[PDB]
Amino acid sequence: TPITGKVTAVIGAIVDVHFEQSELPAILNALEIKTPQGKLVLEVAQHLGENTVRTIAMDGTEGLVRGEKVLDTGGPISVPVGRETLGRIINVIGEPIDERGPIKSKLRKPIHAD
Amino acid sequence: PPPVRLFGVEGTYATALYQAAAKNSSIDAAFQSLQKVESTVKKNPKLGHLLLNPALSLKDRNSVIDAIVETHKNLDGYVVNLLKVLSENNRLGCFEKIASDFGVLNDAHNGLLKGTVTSAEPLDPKSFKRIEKALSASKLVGQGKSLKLENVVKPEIKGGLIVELGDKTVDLSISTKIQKLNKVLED
Amino acid sequence: SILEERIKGVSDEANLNETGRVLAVGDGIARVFGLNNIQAEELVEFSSGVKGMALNLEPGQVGIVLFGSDRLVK
Repeated sequence: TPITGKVTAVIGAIVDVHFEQSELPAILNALEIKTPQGKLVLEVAQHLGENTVRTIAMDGTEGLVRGEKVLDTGGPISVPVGRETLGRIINVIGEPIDERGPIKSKLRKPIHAD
Repeated sequence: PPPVRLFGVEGTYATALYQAAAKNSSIDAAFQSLQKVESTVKKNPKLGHLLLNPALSLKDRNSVIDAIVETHKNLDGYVVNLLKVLSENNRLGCFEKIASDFGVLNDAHNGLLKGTVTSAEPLDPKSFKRIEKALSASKLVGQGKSLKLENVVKPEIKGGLIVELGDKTVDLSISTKIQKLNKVLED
Repeated sequence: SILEERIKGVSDEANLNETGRVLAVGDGIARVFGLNNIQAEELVEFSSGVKGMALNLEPGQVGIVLFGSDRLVK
């Protein structure tokens, strides 16, 4: 869903977003700030009430102008898994970082699992 | 700085409100409007005094403000901004606290002083008047100020009277005297 | 009047005993506003299916410790 929000705070490397729309991203969902660098993937870790999530932020956290739009991916960061995932070095996010080009994959599975 | 300081949160709001309206030089206007909005809040007990419960949204809070300024269009304008502030800071729940506090600050500016004549049981109206006269006459009431002297009933104070005002007291009571008397004959 | 009607419009309509609306949640510990007939140490059923006992009854926020995962209570 297009739950826009703004970055209420950027305290350390634990950025907090405030999703203005009443629907609030769920805990362990992942959010993307479309940074000038690329994207920053953040993962909702608390709901602080009044529709303000507080998010652990994956990649580098410098340079987030306080108020930059966020958009909700809708689920835990989903890595790509497969038989076609062997022979790769993959980032925390899950993108190929060994420059073998896009990792062909069938199923992308949530990082969190019971 | 505005005469009479108010320590702590919610009274920092009052302090601000007063000094803000003092530079507008429309303090009487503020006071009158504050009484009026407080009164129509108070006189709407269920739904709008008992829906000052802290659980409402940001958007719902804004709409509580919108209903409040719908209820009468006579508001100082500094106090219309104040309504916004309390909502925005989402401390709107303490509404009357700021109102009371502005009142304390305001009537100090007006000059009025408050006293108390605590006694065991209510005292004569003749006594009330004689004490009021004396107290107003005295240098303690500087004059250019008024005294709303209130007898209160406190059974714990056995007989006498205790004059209180300006955080300065004269306590001539039988309970207090008895305490000292007893103590001195236990030596 | 119209003000009272609009106030009625934004009213929660909560039972405030037997129910309450979550107000912050995460870590495992939630806080609900309401539940004003909750017994101390009662088991309270979150409406996404988690069940959690409640161990602190604070002066306005009943603090319910979640027995499940956090990823089911929003």
